[PDB]
Amino acid sequence: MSQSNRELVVDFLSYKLSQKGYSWSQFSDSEMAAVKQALREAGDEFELRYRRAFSDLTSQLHITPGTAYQSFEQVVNELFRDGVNWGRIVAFFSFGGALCVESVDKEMQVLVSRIAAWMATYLNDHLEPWIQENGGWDTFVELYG
Amino acid sequence: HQAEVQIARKLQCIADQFHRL
Repeated sequence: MSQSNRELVVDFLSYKLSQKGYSWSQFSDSEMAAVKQALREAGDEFELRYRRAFSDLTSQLHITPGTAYQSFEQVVNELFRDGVNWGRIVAFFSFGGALCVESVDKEMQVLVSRIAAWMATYLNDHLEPWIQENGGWDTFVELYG
Repeated sequence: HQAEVQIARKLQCIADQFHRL
């Protein structure tokens, strides 16, 4: 179905994981992809602004293997209930990234593959209808350099 | 009983004001 959002999710999570020294390979087995670069900078900036107003997102929620999934869906649903904009989509990515980074630090590597899967499915089922009806992913690159 | 919504709102607070690139 060419849901290449998977590639976007993995690319973003790999970047966040690489920052902490890990590799995406450890947890899981037309070249206009400047969105990859655009999303990384955006994610970095979001986390920077978030960690200034509050504590960094990596220490916001207390996670356990059995708590993770219900906690992820609960957050995302409340984030997108009153509307969808490009800022909240960046919030969506940097949140999932913070979860992966935390889950590894708290030694719950099992979640990393799933967080990606959780993000990818929601990005296909509930967000892409908004994406191309707002100009696709390039529009994001244009508006946010 | 969720502190998850508080996180979602904190996310929205920065996300909403994120149009000023």
